Amino acid sequence: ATVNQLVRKPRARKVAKSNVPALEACPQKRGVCTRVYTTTPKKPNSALRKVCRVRLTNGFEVTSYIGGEGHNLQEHSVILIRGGRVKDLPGVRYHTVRGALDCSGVKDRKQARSKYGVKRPKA
Amino acid sequence: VRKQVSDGVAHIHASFNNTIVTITDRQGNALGWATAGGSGFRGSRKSTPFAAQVAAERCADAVKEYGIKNLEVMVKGPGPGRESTIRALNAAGFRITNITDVTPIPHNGCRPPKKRRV
Amino acid sequence: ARYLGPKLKLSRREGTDLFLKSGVRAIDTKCKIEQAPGQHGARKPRLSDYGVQLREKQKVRRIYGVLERQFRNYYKEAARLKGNTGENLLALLEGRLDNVVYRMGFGATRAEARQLVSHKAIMVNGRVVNIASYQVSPNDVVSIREKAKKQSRVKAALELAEQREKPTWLEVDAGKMEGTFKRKPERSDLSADINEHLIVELYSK
RNA sequence: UAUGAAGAAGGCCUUCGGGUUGUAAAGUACUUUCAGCGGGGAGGAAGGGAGUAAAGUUAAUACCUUUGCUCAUUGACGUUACCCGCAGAAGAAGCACCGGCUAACUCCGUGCCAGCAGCCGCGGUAAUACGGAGGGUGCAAGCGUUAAUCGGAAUUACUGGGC
Ligand SMILES: [Mg+2]
Ligand SMILES: [Mg+2]
Ligand SMILES: [Mg+2]
Ligand SMILES: [Mg+2]
Ligand SMILES: [Mg+2]
Ligand SMILES: [Mg+2]
Repeated sequence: ATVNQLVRKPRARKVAKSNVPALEACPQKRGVCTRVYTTTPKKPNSALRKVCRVRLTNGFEVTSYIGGEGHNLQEHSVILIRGGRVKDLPGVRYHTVRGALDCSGVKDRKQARSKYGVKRPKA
Repeated sequence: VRKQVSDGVAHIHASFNNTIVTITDRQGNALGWATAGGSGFRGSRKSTPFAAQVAAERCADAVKEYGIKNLEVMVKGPGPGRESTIRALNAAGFRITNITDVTPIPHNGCRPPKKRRV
Repeated sequence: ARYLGPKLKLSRREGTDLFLKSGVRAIDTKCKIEQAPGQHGARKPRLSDYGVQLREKQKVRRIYGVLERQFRNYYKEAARLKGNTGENLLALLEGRLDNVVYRMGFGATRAEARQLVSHKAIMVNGRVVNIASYQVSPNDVVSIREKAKKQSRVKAALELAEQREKPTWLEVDAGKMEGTFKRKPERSDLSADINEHLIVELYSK
């Protein structure tokens, strides 16, 4: 409060921590799927959410979510992951980019197609 | 071959002997007209308020030629027909927006004709 | 870079008809005014606050076919320029070559007059300009290209120009097929239904 | 580009009467930007060289060097900037969103399933929130997602906070 006290100890600019530390301030990072399994959502919801454990190039080991219906993913699959946490899945902070590398596009996608790596359907 | 237009204006020449109904656009270009004399009425019949209404019925043409719909109303002249004609426009399916009198009233201008001693 | 869909849909949308289509055939006949498009259009939509601001901005843009990116650059210039920004922005939009040609009477529609500019049919001060976004400067003389005059569409557009109260700041020439952009336009001449202060706040958010 | 209304059909909804797509289309006039092709055509170009004649410069003004001039000059881009003719709408529109925030909605499918999800949260059999359809909103040769910086954040407050 007092200016003399503030002169003695100046204001300290707090550093804001990222929500995606494993990305190291990079938009996407490629990785290898260490494990494919299923997990359960939080409290107000009930489903069988599809998640994957993936080892990134920088050594970080994290679990990423699959936002598309159906996936041809298994051991040693190379996927591209982006930021974005799952509200109902604690510890899941990344999404698998559908339609990139060895991750196929979502079948029958017609709306928000660019968000799932699905080529435009022929007229 | 012609053009179409809306938002017209109707000029009403209510003379003591005849009634002149002319529908025109905002810029004074005439679209159609009808008169009591041209509606089968001569002599006294050419001035009665009724016949003036009938003249409007004729003016109900130009519909396809010009979808005026809403139109302005200009009224000049003290002759009978300052009321009748106006109704006929409503009953014809038109939107009367404003009604104003445009009767020429000189401020002691030209000398008028002498009185009819009869 | 240009809208290519149906036009009466937008016209009935936003609401008040504002300088679209040839302008001869009655606008009401071609469509159904006072009814937004869509299956659910026949209802009263309780507009919001964001809603009103958005509609006005969208309306203004369509009247002059200016895309957001383009329109935003006009707003930045208008704020930079001295004076009241909203009228300055309106002046800049009216000063575009394609709009000026439409008001000069060489095009039936702003889109067609814009196409006339685009199709290399307009001469400015002895120099060929086919850019719709060209800024006309005061005292300039705009003259239809010799070859262009042979287009009968231009001739018919002149005829219709009579109905639109000839803009004061534009000296139109009939047979001379020329025009003199006397000076910048003023708020009064422009449609009084535009609330420029709404535009200023919306982009200043 | 304009005209173009049995508001064509078809699509979807339907209070089964209709509406909606949408004057959108088709059709009918009209025009040919650029891209197609063809034919012209600046500017970047200043230069030095060769000569000349005079001047300064000399023992000789030889040597030069300064003028002026004279002839011939050089462009990588480059089939240039641009101009002119050719033909025919012909060759050129997607993307995201429509539960609130936040502009923009129903129908079908599904039934705490599958799923969405920036926040609030949806879905458990009449889902404006998922999936599909129509329709609509935003932006546009780009639209979205993600990452990052500031803002909003008076939320480290000196301006500009509190105990
Ligand atoms: Mg652009
Ligand atoms: Mg070309
Ligand atoms: Mg809304
Ligand atoms: Mg961010
Ligand atoms: Mg602060
Ligand atoms: Mg406090």
